[PDB]
Amino acid sequence: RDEGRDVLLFVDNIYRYTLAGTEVSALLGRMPSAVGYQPTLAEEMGVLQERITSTKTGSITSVQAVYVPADDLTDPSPATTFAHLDATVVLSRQIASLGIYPAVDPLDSTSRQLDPLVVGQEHYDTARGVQSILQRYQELKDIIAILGMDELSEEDKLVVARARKIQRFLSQPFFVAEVFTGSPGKYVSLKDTIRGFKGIMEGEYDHLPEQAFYMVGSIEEAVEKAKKL
Amino acid sequence: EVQPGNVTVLADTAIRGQDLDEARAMEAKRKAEEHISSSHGDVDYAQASAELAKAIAQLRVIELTKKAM
Repeated sequence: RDEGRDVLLFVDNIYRYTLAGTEVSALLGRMPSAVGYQPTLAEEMGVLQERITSTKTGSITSVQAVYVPADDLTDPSPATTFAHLDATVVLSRQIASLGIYPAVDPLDSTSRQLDPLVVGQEHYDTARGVQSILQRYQELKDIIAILGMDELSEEDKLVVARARKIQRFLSQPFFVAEVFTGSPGKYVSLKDTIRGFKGIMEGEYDHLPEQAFYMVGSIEEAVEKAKKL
Repeated sequence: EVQPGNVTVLADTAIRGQDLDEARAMEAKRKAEEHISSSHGDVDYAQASAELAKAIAQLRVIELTKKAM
């Protein structure tokens, strides 16, 4: 950043940072605090996190893996982390099980930056829209089990078909994932993505089966796979 | 039915007839020969009984408290 370039920084485990810092304080004789963590946990995380910013000359952006012990966000480790994040991408063990491997929950993933005048209206609108539709499906899901699919109005069973599609669409084959799946990974732009989700819910691509959206770049590829079908 | 100082029309709620009736009867017989689901109208009871089912489920509540039964 001193050289004036926009570098990224991936800390592998913010948890093992604080936890390792716990051992130090321990055998160093300090009095434990919250859950036995070091009595300085706040300041340790403070300095590590604070030098990571965008200076007048350059910038250092960071994406860091925050492990949650017992899936408890009250534990001090991920707790003191939250205050510093500009955006939070929650992944899900259950989403992954069902086959979607960019395994993120669109409903709980957030960004202190996802407002209209920051990221443009088109982005904020289609963003909230995907959120909205994913939600409505969740509500519909209840009546669909109890009294079946035949109960949904034509408009509803249209929302569910359209939602089902966007679910798979926002999964995609990573490039570093080929050692696992074998399929070719694919990079997608921000404008292809928006152009994709906006349409798929407005919604042009109603004539093609879900599987077309399963693992693809922009819908341009989805429509192709849809022909092979 | 017309009678001394009164006339009532006892209307059918749907077109009746031996042909249409045997159709409804055969249907009723068939639905019984094959246990098969069918949605009752109530949605208020639907999504509520579902939430109730999920909320009740997997609570160790009766174990956590000390209760006799």
